[PDB]
Amino acid sequence: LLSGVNRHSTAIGRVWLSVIFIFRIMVLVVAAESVWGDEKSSFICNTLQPGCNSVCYDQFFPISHVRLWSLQLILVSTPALLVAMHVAHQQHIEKKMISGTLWWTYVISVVFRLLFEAVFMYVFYLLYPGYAMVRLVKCDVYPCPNTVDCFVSRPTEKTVFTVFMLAASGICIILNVAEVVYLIIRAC
Amino acid sequence: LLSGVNRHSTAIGRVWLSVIFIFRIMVLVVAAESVWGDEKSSFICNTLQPGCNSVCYDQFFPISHVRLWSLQLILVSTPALLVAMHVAHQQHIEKKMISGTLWWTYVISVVFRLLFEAVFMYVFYLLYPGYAMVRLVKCDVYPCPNTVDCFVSRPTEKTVFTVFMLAASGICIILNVAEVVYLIIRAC
Amino acid sequence: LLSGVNRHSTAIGRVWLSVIFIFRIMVLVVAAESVWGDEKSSFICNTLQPGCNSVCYDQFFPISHVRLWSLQLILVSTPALLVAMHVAHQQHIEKKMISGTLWWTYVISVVFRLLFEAVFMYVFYLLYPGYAMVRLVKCDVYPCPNTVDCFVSRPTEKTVFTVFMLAASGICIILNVAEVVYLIIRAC
Amino acid sequence: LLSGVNRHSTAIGRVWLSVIFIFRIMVLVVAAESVWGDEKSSFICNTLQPGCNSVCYDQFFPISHVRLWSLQLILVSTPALLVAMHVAHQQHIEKKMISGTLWWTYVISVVFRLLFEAVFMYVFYLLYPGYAMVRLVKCDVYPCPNTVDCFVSRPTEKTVFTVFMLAASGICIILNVAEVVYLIIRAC
Amino acid sequence: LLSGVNRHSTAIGRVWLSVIFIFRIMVLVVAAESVWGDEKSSFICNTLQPGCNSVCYDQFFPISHVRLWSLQLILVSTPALLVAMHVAHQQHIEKKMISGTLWWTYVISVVFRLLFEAVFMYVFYLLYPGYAMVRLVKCDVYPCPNTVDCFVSRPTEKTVFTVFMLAASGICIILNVAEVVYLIIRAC
Amino acid sequence: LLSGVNRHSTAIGRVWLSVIFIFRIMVLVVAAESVWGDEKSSFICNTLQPGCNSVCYDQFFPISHVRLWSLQLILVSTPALLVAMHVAHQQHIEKKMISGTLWWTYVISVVFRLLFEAVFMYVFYLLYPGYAMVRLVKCDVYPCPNTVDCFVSRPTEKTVFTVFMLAASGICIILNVAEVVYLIIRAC
Repeated sequence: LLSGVNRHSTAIGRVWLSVIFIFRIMVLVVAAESVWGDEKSSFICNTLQPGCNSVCYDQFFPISHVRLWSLQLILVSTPALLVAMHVAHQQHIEKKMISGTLWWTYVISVVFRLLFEAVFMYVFYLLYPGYAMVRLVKCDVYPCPNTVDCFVSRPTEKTVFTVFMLAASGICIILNVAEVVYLIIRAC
Repeated sequence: LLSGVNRHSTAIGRVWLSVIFIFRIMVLVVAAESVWGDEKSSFICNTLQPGCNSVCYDQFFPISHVRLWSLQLILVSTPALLVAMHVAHQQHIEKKMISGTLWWTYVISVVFRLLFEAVFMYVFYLLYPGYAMVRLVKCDVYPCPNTVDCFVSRPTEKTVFTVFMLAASGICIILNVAEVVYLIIRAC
Repeated sequence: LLSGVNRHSTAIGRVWLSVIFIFRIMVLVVAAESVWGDEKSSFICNTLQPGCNSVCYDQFFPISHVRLWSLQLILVSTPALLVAMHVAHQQHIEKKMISGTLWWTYVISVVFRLLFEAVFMYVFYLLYPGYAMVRLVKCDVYPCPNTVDCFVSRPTEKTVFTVFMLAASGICIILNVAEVVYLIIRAC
Repeated sequence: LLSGVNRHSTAIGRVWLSVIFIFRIMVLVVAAESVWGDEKSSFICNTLQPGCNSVCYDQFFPISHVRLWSLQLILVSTPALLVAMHVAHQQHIEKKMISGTLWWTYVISVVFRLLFEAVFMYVFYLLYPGYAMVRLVKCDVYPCPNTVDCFVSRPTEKTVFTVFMLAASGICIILNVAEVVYLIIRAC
Repeated sequence: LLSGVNRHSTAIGRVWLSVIFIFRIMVLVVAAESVWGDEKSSFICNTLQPGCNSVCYDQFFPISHVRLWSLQLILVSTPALLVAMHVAHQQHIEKKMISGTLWWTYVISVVFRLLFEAVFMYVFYLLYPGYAMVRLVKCDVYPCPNTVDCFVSRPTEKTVFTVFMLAASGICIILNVAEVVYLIIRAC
Repeated sequence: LLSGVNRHSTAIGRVWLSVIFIFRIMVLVVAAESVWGDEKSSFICNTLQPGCNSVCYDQFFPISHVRLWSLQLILVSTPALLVAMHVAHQQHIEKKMISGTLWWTYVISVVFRLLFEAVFMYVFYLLYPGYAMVRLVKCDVYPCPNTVDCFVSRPTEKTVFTVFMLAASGICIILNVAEVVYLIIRAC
C-alpha cells in the first residue's frame, strides 16, 4: 500500500508518513481539475497572430504542476507497493513449501523514496524558480511577433497550492531522513 | 475516521460532531461543481481590454470558497485520522507482544482540530469580509484601464451556501470547546 | 440510514417513508444535471448591455430548485442519521459495560423531520410562487437599461419535476403526521 | 429489487421480467448522454431573433424522451422495492416475536406496475404521436416572428432508440398481463 | 454473467469467448468517448446555410458506430444472463423442495447469441459498406443548397477501431459455430 | 489478473512485472484526459479554409498516443487473463471430477506478451519517428490550399509522457526476455 509497512516500520514511518501521503493525495484530488482544469483554455495572449497562444503556453508551462505532482506521487508510491508485493510473494512461497533480507529491502525502499522526493523537488525548482506565479508573462517565440503579453489564469490559488505541496514534500523528506537515521541507530 | 472516536469520546464528540462533519461534506459535495463550477467562465467585465477578466478575477478571488472549505475539511480530518492510525498501530503492537497516553493524545487532537477550525474561520473572515457577495465589483489593476465594472456569477446562492458553511463551522467550534471542557472536568 | 428505523418504527415509517425518500433521491439524481445543467448558460436576455444576463439570472433565481431540494433532503436525512449514530453508541456502551429514552428520541426525530419538511416547503413557496415556470421574464435591475426580456430554459420540464418533488414532499409530510399520531395513540 | 420476487413469482416473472428490466436500464444508460446529451445545444433555428431557440425547443420537447423513460423506470421499480421492503419488515417482525396476505400484496404490486407501464406508454403516445422524429419543425410562438424553421439533432438515432424502448415496454406489459392471468388461474 | 457457463461449456466457450467479450468491452470503453465524443460538434460543412450541418450528419450517420456496438454487446449478453438467471432459479427451487433441459437451453442460448452476432454484423455492413471512413462527404439534402462538402472528424482512428471490433465479432461468430458443432458431436 | 501468476512465475515475473504494469496503468490514467483531452479542439491551423483543421489533424495524428497505449495495454493483459481463466477452469474441472501443460501454457503466454510489446513498440516507432513532438507542422492536403502551418497543443508534456511510456515498455520487454530465459534455463 501507500507508504507501506513491513513489521519493521517505526512510529514515524507507520503513522506520520501515511498521514502526509493521504493529505497530499486529497489535496491533489481536490485541486487537479478545479484549479488547473482551465489552465490552457483561459490562457490568452494580447495578439492577433493565430497559434501564438498554444506556443506561448507550451513555452511557459513545459509540464503542468498537477501532472508533475502526480508523477512524483506515483514514483514515490512505487517502492512501497513493490516491497508489499515482495512480502506477499515470500509469504506465498513459504506457505507453498529471511528477516535480515526484508530489513535491508525496507531500508533500500526508504532510501529510494527519499531519492525520488529529492529529485522531483529539484526538478520542480529548476523548471519553476520561486514559489509564486505572476499574472503577466512576456513571450517572444515563433510565430508570435517580437514580444507578446500573455496572461495566466488563477496565479494566486496555484501559488497557495504550490506552497502546500512543497511544504508537504519537505515534511516527507525530513521524515524519511529521520526514519533512515532511526533504523541505522537501532540496527547498530 | 472523520471526527474519530477513541473509547474516550463523549456523546457530544461521538454523535454530534460526526453528524456535523457529514453534513458539511454533503453540502460541499452538492455545491462544489453546481454553484462554483462556472465561477471563472461566467465572470465577465465591461471592457474591451484583452486579459482584463482573468486579472480581475484573480484580484477579487485569491482562492475560491469551495477550495478553501475543502482545505479546511482536510486539515480538520487529519488529526482524527492520525489518532486512529496510532490506535491501530498500538493495538497491532500489543497483539504482536497506556490509557493515559491515549487520553492525552485524544485531548491534543481535539485541541488541534479546534485550532484549525479557528484559524480557517479567521482566514475566511480576513479574505472575504462580510457574509454577502455583491453582483458588481470595481477593479483597477493592470492591464485594465482605470476602473472597470466586473460582474460576479450567482452571488445570492453563494451567499446562502457561505452562511450554511459558516454556521456549521461555528457549531463545530462550539462543540469542540464543550468537548475539551467536559474532558477536563471529568478528568479532575 | 435514510428515514432510519429504531425498532419502534411502524409500517408507515419503515416501509413507505423509505420508499418515498428513495424515490425523491432517484428523481433528484436523474434531474440534477440533465434539466438544470444549463440553467445559467442557456439563459439569455434580449439586450446588448454586458453583464445583464448574470444579474438578471441572479435576480430571478436566488437559489436553484435542484440545490434547494438537495439541502432539504440533507436536512431531512440528518435527524435519522443522528438517531442511528446514537443507537450505535448506546449499543457499544452497553457492550462495553433505556427503551423510553429511545422512544422519545425517535419521536423528537420524527417531529424535527416534519418541521424541516414544512419549513422547506414554505421557503419554496415564498421564493417561487406557483408551480409553473414562464418562458419570458421582464427584468429591470442595474446595469440593464429599463426593462429587458430574458428567456428561461426548459420551463415545462422544470415544471413537471417541480410538481413531482412537491407531491413527494407533501406525501412525506402526511406520512410523518400519521406516524406521530399513531405513536401517540399507541403510547396512550 | 427490480421486478422483485416474493417466492410466488413464476418463470415469466422471475426470469424474463428481470432480463427485460436490465435490458431497458442498460439501453437507457448507454443512450442517456450519448444521444440526448446535446439535444438543446445542437438545436438551432433559422432566425435572427434572440431567445427563439429556447422557446421553440420548449414548445416541441415539453419533456425529453430520456427523462420520461427514467421516470417510467423509477415508478415501475417503486412497487417491487416497496414489496421487498414489506417482506423484509415482516420477516424481522416474525424474528422479533400470512401467505395469503403476501400473495395478494404481490398481485396488487404486479397490477400497479402494469398500470404505470400503460399510463406512461399512453402519455408518450399523447406527447409524441408516431414513432419517428423529423429533421425540420415549423414553430410559430412568441417571440419568434411568424413561422421559423428549427432543426432537430440526431432524429434517426433517437427514432431507433424510441423503437427499442417502446418494444421493450410493450413486452413488459404483455408479460405483466400473462403473470396476472397465470396467478389468477393457479389460485382458482 | 457475460458469455456465461452452465457446467456444459467447453474450453472454447468458457476460456476464449469470455476473453473476447472482455476485450470488446474494454475496447468499447476506451473508444466510446475518446474517439466518438466529438463526432457531432467537430463535424462541419462548407456552407453558410443554417441547419445544414445537423441534417448532413444525420444523413451520413443514422446511428453511430459506438452505440451500434453497444446495442450489439447488450443483445449478445442478454441470453447468457437469462440462462444464468434460469439456472439460479432452478437451484433455488430444488433447494426449496433436469440435465437435458439445461443442455438444450444452453444450446439454444448459444444459437441465439450467434444469430444476434450475425444480424448485427449484417446491419453494420448494410449501413456502412466498407471498413474505411473518408474525410470528405458530398451531401445534397434539404435545406442544404445542391451539394455541399462536409468533413468527418478522425476517420483514420475510427477506421482502426472499426477493424478491431469487426475482427473481434468475426472471431466470436467462429467460436460460437465451433461450440455448437462440438456440442452436437459430443451429444451424438 | 494483470501480468498474472501461475505458481510458476519467478521473482522477476511476480514482483517487478506487476509493478511496472500498475505504473503504466496509473500514468495512462493520469495523462489520458489531462494532456490529450484537448488534442483536437486546441489544434488550430493558420488558414481561412473551412474543414482544413480536421483533415490536417487526421493527417498528422492517425491514432492518438493515449489510445495506442490503451490498446497495447489491453492486448498485453489479454494473455494473462486468458491463462488465469484457463487455470480456474482446470481447477473447477478437477473439483467436479497437468503441471507440464500449465508450464507450457505460461511460457507461451509470456512469449505472446513479449511479441505484443515488440509489435506495438515497432508500430509506435513507424507512425511517430523520434521521441519529440514539434510545435509547428506543415500540412499540404486537400482541401487546404498548398501548405498550411498547423500548431500542436502541449508538445513538451506529451514528449515527457511518451518518454515515460517508452521507457516502461522497454523495461517490460527486457523483463519478459529475462523471464523466458530463466524459465528455459530452470527447465533444462
